Amino acid sequence: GQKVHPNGIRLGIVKPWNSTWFANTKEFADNLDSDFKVRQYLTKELAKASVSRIVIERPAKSIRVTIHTARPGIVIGKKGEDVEKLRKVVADIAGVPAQINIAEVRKPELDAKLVADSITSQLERRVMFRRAMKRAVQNAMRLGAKGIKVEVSGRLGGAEIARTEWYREGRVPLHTLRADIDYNTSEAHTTYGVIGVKVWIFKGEI
Amino acid sequence: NQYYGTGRRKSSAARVFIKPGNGKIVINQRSLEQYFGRETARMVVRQPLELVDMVEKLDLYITVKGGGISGQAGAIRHGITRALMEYDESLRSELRKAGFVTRDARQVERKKVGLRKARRRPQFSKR
Amino acid sequence: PRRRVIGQRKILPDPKFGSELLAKFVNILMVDGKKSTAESIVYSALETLAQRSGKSELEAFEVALENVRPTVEVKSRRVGGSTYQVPVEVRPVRRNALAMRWIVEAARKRGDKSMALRLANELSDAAENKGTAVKKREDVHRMAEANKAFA
Amino acid sequence: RSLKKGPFIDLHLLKKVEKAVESGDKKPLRTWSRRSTIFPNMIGLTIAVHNGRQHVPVFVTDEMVGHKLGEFAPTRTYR
Amino acid sequence: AKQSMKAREVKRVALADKYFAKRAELKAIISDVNARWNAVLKLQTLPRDSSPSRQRNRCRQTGRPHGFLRKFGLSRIKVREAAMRGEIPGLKKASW
Amino acid sequence: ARIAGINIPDHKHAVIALTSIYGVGKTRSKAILAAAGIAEDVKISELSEGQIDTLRDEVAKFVVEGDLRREISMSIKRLMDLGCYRGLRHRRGLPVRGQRTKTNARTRKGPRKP
Amino acid sequence: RIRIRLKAFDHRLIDQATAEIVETAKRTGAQVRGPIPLPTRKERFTVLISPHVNKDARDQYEIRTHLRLVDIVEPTEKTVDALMRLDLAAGVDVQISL
RNA sequence: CCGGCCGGGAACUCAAAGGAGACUGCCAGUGAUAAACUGGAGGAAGGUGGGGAUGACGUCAAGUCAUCAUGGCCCUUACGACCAGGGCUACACACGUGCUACAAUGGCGCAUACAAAGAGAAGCGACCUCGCGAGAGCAAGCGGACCUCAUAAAGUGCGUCGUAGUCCGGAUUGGAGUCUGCAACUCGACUCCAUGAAGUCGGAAUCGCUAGUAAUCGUGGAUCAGAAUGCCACGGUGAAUAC
Repeated sequence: GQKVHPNGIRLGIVKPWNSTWFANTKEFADNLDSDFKVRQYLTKELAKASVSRIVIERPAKSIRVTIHTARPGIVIGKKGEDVEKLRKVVADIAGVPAQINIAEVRKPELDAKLVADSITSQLERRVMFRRAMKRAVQNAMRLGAKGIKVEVSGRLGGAEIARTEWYREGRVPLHTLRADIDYNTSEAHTTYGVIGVKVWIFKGEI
Repeated sequence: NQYYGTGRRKSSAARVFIKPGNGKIVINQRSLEQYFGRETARMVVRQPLELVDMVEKLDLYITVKGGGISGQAGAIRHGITRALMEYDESLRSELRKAGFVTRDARQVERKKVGLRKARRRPQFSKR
Repeated sequence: PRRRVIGQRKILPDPKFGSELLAKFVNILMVDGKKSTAESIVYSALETLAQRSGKSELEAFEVALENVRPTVEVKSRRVGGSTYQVPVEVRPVRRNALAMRWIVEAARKRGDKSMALRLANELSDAAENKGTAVKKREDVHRMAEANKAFA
Repeated sequence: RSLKKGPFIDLHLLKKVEKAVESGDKKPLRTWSRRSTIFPNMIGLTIAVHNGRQHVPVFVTDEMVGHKLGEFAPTRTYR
Repeated sequence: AKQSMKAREVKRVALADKYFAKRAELKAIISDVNARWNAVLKLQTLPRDSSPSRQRNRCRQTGRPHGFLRKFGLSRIKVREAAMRGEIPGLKKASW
Repeated sequence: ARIAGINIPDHKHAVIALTSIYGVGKTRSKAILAAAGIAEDVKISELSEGQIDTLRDEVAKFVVEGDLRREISMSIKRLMDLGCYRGLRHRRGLPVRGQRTKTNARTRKGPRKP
Repeated sequence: RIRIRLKAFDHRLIDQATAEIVETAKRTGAQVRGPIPLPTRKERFTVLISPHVNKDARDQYEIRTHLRLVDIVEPTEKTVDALMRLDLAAGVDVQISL
């Protein structure tokens, strides 16, 4: 087990943080756990909506949750009853007056959360993994994407030993720190157990 | 008139002020033999002033803080050689040649994880 | 030393006599990074050495150290599958480095009161070359003299 | 040792000792409370102290008083 | 880590701020150089889990007792996971 | 120099030759020489006889040699006759004050047997 | 007189915010000293990186809190009216204590 | 009021943001006129300047089902749950990693100088009074370049000790206590008085370190009500040697 998380080593360099509140030591743990609850809830209740990121920020006793998603229409719905329902329950969880926004992730096959969730969904619909991976690399390289690597792992095809079998195309410069590597990871709970899907997407060199 | 040098050495900082005058040295409102001149190597604040001599040449009011004994002393040496812009760039030929204008940038190396100190690895048993 | 040929770092000379030789002698004597203590011992011991021998300071030191410098020393080879102790000519910096290491080590062996008396008596016993460091030099020279047959 | 202010006994052991000296020393006492400093009124009683598995009877002599209960009930059996 | 233990932890906190910080008053004020009666040293028949020295500071997410970090409120494992994803603001790798 | 018993110390500073008395260390010795009005660094040679029995008169006010040895012995016997933890522990010859006997109980337990 | 002390985790974000509060204040009121920087607090955390044994593998982390101090001198009513409700900063803690 | 103490000054240390800087860039020589190497100047730094982060494809069916998640199996009036006491601290032994030592380059007493990095509200807790001391009482200031922790210690200058198991060493043990905590018996930490082992430089063997390094000296922090000789950091002094 030996590679650094390629989001974490780029946190001040190119990648931003998904939480951008300041807090002293008295409420740092409380704000942090409140963020675990709103991302847990808001991740479970938008499983069909293809959600990429949820960014929390707290401007002066009020949360401001931004849902980067690929299907904004299914998040908002017929006149946005679903949004006001979500800020009602996020205001229930965080205990502050909640705002909520939706940012449309166009080009959803270049986002690693959406790619890993895609391949994970296909693996738990019992399709063969080489199609899922290989299709994901092809259609991601089709639109921009100066590199992509996907990597499934663990008891693939229902075996009794676990393999990995990664694929990559293009250039994925993972030790370069100015590389805009969009990396994310999902787990596929199949009837044989968990299958881990990692995906790195190299977008640009700065 | 009044001639300045910044002069630092391993976590020290020696402001060196020079006026022309006698051969006295005033460090933190204290003489040289009373600041650290009861201790090891007070010669090194006097080394820049033996390249051309200080006999009755210039009074220097110096003010050092941070560091230890030797750190403060090396800081004053570098401070005087930075403060010998009193005379022009003449001195900084020979003063370069003694190795005095070099900021000695040796600092204490950080302690690293799994090592007791900066490089002393903890001893390893049988094989 | 596998690849890297090296330079060497320049030591500050002695603050009383301007002698880098004696500065390396107070570094050989120093323990636990305590240099003030070691230079106090060297100034006391060589001061009573200059008072006893009546010569001067560092020429009494230079005579007492001139009697303990090795000429040639043995050295292992392991070339032909055998252990040879070949004699080899000592470099001058290594020569007086070994001189000082033997004086200091033999002075730590002695049974007098203070370190300045142990080392003042060891340098005085080396001035008429009858001490312990001269027995170390004669021992080295018996090893390199017995095994002269390898050059 | 401990405590500039008061010694320590449990209140249930206080009440069992008061009733034990009032109505006479009749039976050994089930005490789990090893935390408890022997008082001078406890002299003569047989207080069984729990050692993890067994209540072992402790007859209180006069010089038990500056001590905890559990000193007289060893917990580990070494042979 | 064993649901029971997390429930036990919530019991100890709830008793800790019911009784004590209100009757821990006793141990701060009456056990003192004032008179004395043995009484308030015996008025620690409070339910023993009102004592705040019986909370463990488990991890907020997994209830792990060891490796806790009071700043983040999490064990070292969830601190690293969340730190790398980017949910802990300001926190990044350090090197000096 | 025969103070507090058969103890005869001499040719040594008075703060330190008094430490030969079983039951006075450095502190109690500073207390004896301060209470008897004696300088701390005089020897017993170069010290008068009236001065010596002022030291006898001062050392008599603390529990020393015989009374202290039988007081200590009495304390240990009380513990071993109680049969408390400190007495069973004191009796078997194993460390009393809650120390480690898995290894490194070796003053109390003596040099290792097989 | 009126010290406004700003704290944030991002130095670009805090010097943007304090540049805005400086030009706001000395635009409306008068006599602003300047963004004095006041040492960064580096809090370091050294976690074990493995879920079991392996002490020697650790990960070191830090949170850098940046301060800035402004210290507005003139108590104009215009600068305290215009100074309120105008921050547009999200990760800044301000202290507007007199 | 001799203290940056005040008015004041923004030079300087410094703080933190933004830039410049080091690239074989220049020179000489050697080299396929190539890569480069050796040496020189300038420069704070010279040749990946120092240190860190960064750990390729894979190996060990290496470690973790006890952080978590999880397939299957299994218990489901019990292998689940609540409680008190105990244990994880046991001790003929053996091994690992450390600390303290065996001393005079030192021990002790008196005076006196020079740090860096940190932490702090159910917290850090001055001053002053009491206690030999650990501490106690009243209690300012500080959510903190402002206050507190907090005196750096080795160093230096005097005096003493005088080669003794000693003024070394502090284990062990008795007594008396302080604090935290419902509660120090099993089973804390610290203090005071007393005790004063083993140990005089370590067999075979073995380990770390190439320069602010080893060695040695202190300080801080996390966990934590209280409990470090460990861990993670910080600075002080500061080597030897590399054919």
